[PDB]
Amino acid sequence: GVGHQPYRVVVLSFELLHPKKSTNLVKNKCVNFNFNGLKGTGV
Amino acid sequence: AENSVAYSNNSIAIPTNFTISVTTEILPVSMTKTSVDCTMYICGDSTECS
Ligand SMILES: *[C@@H]1O[C@H](CO)[C@@H](O[C@@H]2O[C@H](CO)[C@@H](O[C@@H]3O[C@H](CO[C@H]4O[C@H](CO)[C@@H](O)[C@H](O)[C@@H]4O)[C@@H](O)[C@H](O[C@H]4O[C@H](CO)[C@@H](O)[C@H](O)[C@@H]4O)[C@@H]3O)[C@H](O)[C@H]2NC(C)=O)[C@H](O)[C@H]1NC(C)=O
Repeated sequence: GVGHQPYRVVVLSFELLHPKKSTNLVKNKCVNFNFNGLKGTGV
Repeated sequence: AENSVAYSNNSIAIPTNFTISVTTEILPVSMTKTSVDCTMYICGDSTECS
């Protein structure tokens, strides 16, 4: 049955001690930009 | 240089020739005119700082 069938189980432990996906590059429009931790505002 | 005018109460010194001297004098009149903006200098492209 379902309760007696073998199941492949992955247990993933996390160590909470330490990323974002890059967006499209927009030119000639004044944007607030993050570049590898460098934050600014400009064209 | 040390000088001593030969002064006595019956002697005078009178020039017999002259010269024409054209000298230079330099005077400032005006300086650079500048203008400032508050938000562009202090914060700059920041709405919450403005
Ligand atoms: C009152 O002062 C004025 C000027 O300060 C005298 O008037 C004349 O002065 C000029 C210039 O000194 C005499 O002209 C000739 O000067 C030559 C030197 O030239 C150098 O210096 C001048 C500046 O002083 C520069 O511009 C020039 O490029 C040079 O670097 C001399 O070499 C000349 O001598 C020759 O000529 C005389 C005849 O005049 C000969 O006897 C010499 O052998 C030589 O060949 C000459 O001296 C000019 O002569 C002056 N005029 C007169 C009438 O003498 C006045 O003399 C002075 N006194 C009075 C009473 O006014």
